[PDB]
Amino acid sequence: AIISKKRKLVADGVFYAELNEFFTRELAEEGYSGVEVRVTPTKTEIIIRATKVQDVVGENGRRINELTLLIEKRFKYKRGTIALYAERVHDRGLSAVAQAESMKFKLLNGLAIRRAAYGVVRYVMESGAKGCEVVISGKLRAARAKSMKFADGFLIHSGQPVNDFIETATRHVLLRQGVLGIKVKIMKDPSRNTSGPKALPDAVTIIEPKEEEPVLEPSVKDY
Amino acid sequence: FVPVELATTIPVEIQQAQQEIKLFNKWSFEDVEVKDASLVDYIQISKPIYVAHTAGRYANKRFRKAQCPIVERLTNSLMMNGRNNGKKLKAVRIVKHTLEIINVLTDQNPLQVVVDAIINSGPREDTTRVGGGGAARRQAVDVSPLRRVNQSIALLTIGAREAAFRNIKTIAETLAEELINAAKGSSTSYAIKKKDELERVAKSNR
Amino acid sequence: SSNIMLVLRGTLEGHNGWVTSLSTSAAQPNLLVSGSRDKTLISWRLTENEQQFGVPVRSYKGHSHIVQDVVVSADGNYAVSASWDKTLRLWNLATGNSEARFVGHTGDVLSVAIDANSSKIISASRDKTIRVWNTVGDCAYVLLGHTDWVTKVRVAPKNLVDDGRITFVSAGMDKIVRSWSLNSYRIEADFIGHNNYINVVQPSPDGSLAASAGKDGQIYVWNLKHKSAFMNFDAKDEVFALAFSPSRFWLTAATASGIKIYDLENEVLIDELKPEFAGYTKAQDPHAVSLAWSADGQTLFAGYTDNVIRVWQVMTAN
Amino acid sequence: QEVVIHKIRINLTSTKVKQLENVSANIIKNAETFKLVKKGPVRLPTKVLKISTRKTPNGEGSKTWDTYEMRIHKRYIDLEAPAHIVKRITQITIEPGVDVEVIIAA
Amino acid sequence: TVPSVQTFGKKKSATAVAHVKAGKGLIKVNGSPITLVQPEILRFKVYEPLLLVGLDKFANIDIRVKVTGGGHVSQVYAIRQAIAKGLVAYHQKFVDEQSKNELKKAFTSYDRTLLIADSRRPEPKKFGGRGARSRFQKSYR
Amino acid sequence: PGVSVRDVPAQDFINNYASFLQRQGKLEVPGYVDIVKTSAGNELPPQDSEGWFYKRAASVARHIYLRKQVGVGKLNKLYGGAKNRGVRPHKHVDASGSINRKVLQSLEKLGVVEISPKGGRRISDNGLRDLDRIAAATLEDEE
Amino acid sequence: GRVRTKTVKRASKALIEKYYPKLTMDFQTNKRLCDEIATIQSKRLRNKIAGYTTHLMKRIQKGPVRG
RNA sequence: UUAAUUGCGAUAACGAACGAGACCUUAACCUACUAAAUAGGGUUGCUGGCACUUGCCGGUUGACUCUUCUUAGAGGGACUAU
Ligand SMILES: [Mg+2]
Ligand SMILES: [Mg+2]
Ligand SMILES: [Mg+2]
Repeated sequence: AIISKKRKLVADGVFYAELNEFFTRELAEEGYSGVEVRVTPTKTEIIIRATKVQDVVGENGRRINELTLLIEKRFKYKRGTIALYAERVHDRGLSAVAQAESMKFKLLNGLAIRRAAYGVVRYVMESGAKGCEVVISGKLRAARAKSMKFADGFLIHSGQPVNDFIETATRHVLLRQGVLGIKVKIMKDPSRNTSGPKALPDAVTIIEPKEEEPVLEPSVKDY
Repeated sequence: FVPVELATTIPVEIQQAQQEIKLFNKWSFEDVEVKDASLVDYIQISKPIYVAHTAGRYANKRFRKAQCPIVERLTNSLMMNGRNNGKKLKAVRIVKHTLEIINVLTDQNPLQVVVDAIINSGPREDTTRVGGGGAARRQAVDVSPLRRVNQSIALLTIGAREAAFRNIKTIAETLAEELINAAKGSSTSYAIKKKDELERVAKSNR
Repeated sequence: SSNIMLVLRGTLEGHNGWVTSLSTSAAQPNLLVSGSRDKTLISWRLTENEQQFGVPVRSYKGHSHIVQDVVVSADGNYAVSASWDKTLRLWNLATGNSEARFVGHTGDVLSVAIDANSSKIISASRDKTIRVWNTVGDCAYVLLGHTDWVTKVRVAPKNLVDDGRITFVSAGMDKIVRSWSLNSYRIEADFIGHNNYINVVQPSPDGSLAASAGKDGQIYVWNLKHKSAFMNFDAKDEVFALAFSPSRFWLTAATASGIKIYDLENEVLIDELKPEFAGYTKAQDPHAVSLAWSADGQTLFAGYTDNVIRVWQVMTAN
Repeated sequence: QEVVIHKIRINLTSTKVKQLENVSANIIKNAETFKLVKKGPVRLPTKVLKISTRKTPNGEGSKTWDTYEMRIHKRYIDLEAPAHIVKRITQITIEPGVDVEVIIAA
Repeated sequence: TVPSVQTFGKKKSATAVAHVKAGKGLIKVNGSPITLVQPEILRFKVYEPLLLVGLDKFANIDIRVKVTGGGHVSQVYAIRQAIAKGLVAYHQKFVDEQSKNELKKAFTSYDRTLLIADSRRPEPKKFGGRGARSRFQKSYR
Repeated sequence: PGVSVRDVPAQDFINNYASFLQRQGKLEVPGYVDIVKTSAGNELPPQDSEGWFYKRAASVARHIYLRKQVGVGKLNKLYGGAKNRGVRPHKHVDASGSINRKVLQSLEKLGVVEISPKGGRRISDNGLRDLDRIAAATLEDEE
Repeated sequence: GRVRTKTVKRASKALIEKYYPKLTMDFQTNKRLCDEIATIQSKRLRNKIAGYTTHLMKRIQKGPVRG
């Protein structure tokens, strides 16, 4: 109550960001991807998308409930004005963040890095994306550090179609000799868009004309 | 011929200066002959202007500068030195004053005098720094009419500015004097002197 | 042919675009309402003083795109225009005012047609549909005619005594000319004949004759009251406008080259109209977009791409 | 019973334009359905929130700047109705991202 | 019921809204008559829509201008533009077309800005410089 | 056809008003005259000394006539200019508010200026009449 | 400054090849045709294409052209 | 040739991709829409000052209506067009 409208909006955004950060921190093992916030009448609706839904759920109100409580404690809401909903991230390959997380996990486990990257690329391809680009920056054998670059397919780089179709992810992986950085790009198919433009702006495709046998001298159809 | 008034009554002077002649600040743009073959089409006059302040899109193309009333150009030139820079109203005022001064002395159209000055301070042959390697030796070269006009405009203004540097003689008076000197080729004017020097240099280099 | 050797009189100038349509009122003879690409509408009144056969009266600035077809009412008070901004505007001629804005067409409106009563308006647009309007701004019959563009709709005049149905023909980029009736409220006949693309289908003062022409370089005349096939002329070049006259069995056709004039049933391809221009290279040349005959059968009014409305007059050889 | 016509002002605020427009359309439709005294969706001048940051974290380099801007769309609608009806109208037609706000009463 | 139209004039930021009405022949700027304005040296600019086409057209047309935005010179220009527009507009509406055309011709021959509003608008400033194009002083010692 | 202040060359009108005030003697001079700055960012008091506070008053009155509601702060803002802050760029500095206030008070006393609703000051009918008269006089002089 | 790209010129050429009958001369009509037939994403691009087509048409009515 | 490996061309290369361009934000036009007492007007109430004939400048969210300026939605518009 009684706060400037622009300011309020800003605060909302900030809150959202904070929430996202929190989710990233907590639900890393479950494979968190995205948050949605709906400030409807009475209740605020937080929709979570994670790779492991069951885990998130817990003992049907063990982990989710705890999370809710934490949220309440933090932003100061009533016990019953926050609801949480775990969801399937539809096509895990089309999510860059998820891919990044997976890569990180693999690294932690101790997989061959190049191989892992290749696998990721393959997965992306399967998911049906136009292009994948994976940059792995850091010290990968020997002290003098180098960024390795594993790519396939299309990719754009410049223009406003970048924020439209290219989805990006950056996650830093901690190992006992130094930090790695995993940067993953996915070029989503323009035709399979749902909301927004259905092609790249430069792409012009013309329709084909129909066959003609026209003349054969006047005549009239009558009713 | 025929003064008719309205609801908001206009002063008589304004009424007088209307339909027959489109006067400048307060006298005719007519008469005023370009008394030189060349510098025609490159000195404007012709189109009768009221004030030496139009909006203007004169640096847009290439020769849009040539289709600008000469008075306006003069004003623009005057406008120079960073302390003075901007403030075109002041320049206009100065120009007006100069015109008045000209009218007062030797009569004529002041515009005509100005035109004459412009004509007779534009150098006919210039020298470009062409070395053929890097030596400071110079080469004799012909001058474009537009260039001649432009330089002339610059020179007088510069002279006026110089005169104004520590003087009671308000710039306008100085400018008028310069114009007078130019129109009746004097060698007491600065611009004319400069032109002469340039000519001499050209002659030497040829 | 015989006598009438047409002479250029005036070059009516005051536009900044292609004069795409001109029309004289069904009752009044002195008016000529000129519609153009420069969104304007200039009303011309016949003066008959020196070169100026007509001088401008009223410009109707109220459109955002090309004013394509203009049709005057039965008397000479209302003028209806069809614009490339998806709307039509009904204008009051003596005033300088608009009246009705016609919302409905989901595409640029090409041609307008008012009835002999000035009661029921009908319009064709680059939209695939033809629409029925009234003198308020209200939709009646929405004709789902052609599968491609509709180009020209003009209502035919009738004298032989009443039916309850008024008739018109719909030109298209569909290759098929189609006749309608309105109060069966629907089709009369399909006049399949054109091989390329139709620009103009124009009815005559006769009513039972309606000429069809376009990009084909040919003029296929159709018989209406018998609902049957008829004459086919060659014109070499694309026909931009067709015009019948109250003078003879004349047919005046505006080609891409110039203006070609024929006799209808005694098929002689007679007089051509071409004026002079300044400069110019090869196969360009300003061609006449739209031409109108006066109700007298005396004056040809020809609107050009060069913005000028050129006036041709009847002058007998002897 | 309940029907006493008040003075109702409804505020709409968002960052997404299209969504806001949709919401407005919905509201208008509702109004039409209920056919009441109506003042149109009055549009207030869009508020651009500006930020300027040196692109660098450290400070070294050619001094390059950012212009991170957030545009706010604020639009209001005026209705003369009973309050219950207004509530009913506004309880539905809610899209995530758009803030629906009610002043209610004179 | 009186024949009247609402034409504006724009320069840089300045806007001048002139209401052209049927009547006696008033030309007023911000409530004050045309005879004032008072940058004074630019007074003749505001007179240029009057005297170029003549006071003959002004005998029946009343002009009430409200001027806001810009500076002084710009405002004056805007006012002038508005004045130029207004008569023409009136002619188009309530007089005749030929006359309007003539007026336009008169205007068009002397100065362009009277009908076509000026294209030019301030270029935005960008970083690393004082103005839009002018950078800071770079130094290599 | 009718005269008002809005139809007069401004400076001349102001001068006339000042003259009228002088003739009257009536206003109330507070006695800050020949001591004060006018604007707190100035290098000098007035270059007329004896008077010109009358002139200021007249100007204020004119301003009031022109507008609806005028205050003290606003007046200060109007009348202040750019103070030379030394080897530092100039800034807009508001005029001496007390002087303005005094002027307003004087006007009120006279019966020219009147305290308004919402806040600030407007014009009295007598004041308006006086202004009109002044304008007429100016016009006559011009003629 | 103004030189047309591959994505304009090639497209225009293709259009011409497909639709020389019904793609004629003047600009506005051509533009409309382009809008109807081609699946052009931007407006400006479409406009450019139309312009190019018009130019090509103009060139044609003075002799044949390569490609 | 172009601001551009931008094109026209020449041609053991042919057809492509990234970058450039396209794009997007913004700045320009809109008497054409859709709108407003959180923008501005018009008439008109009451009302203040004028000349004193009707006329001129005013103060008032008193009415009624309008959208040119205003804001901002949807469009259009330039493609180097003729
Ligand atoms: Mg690219
Ligand atoms: Mg780019
Ligand atoms: Mg100083």
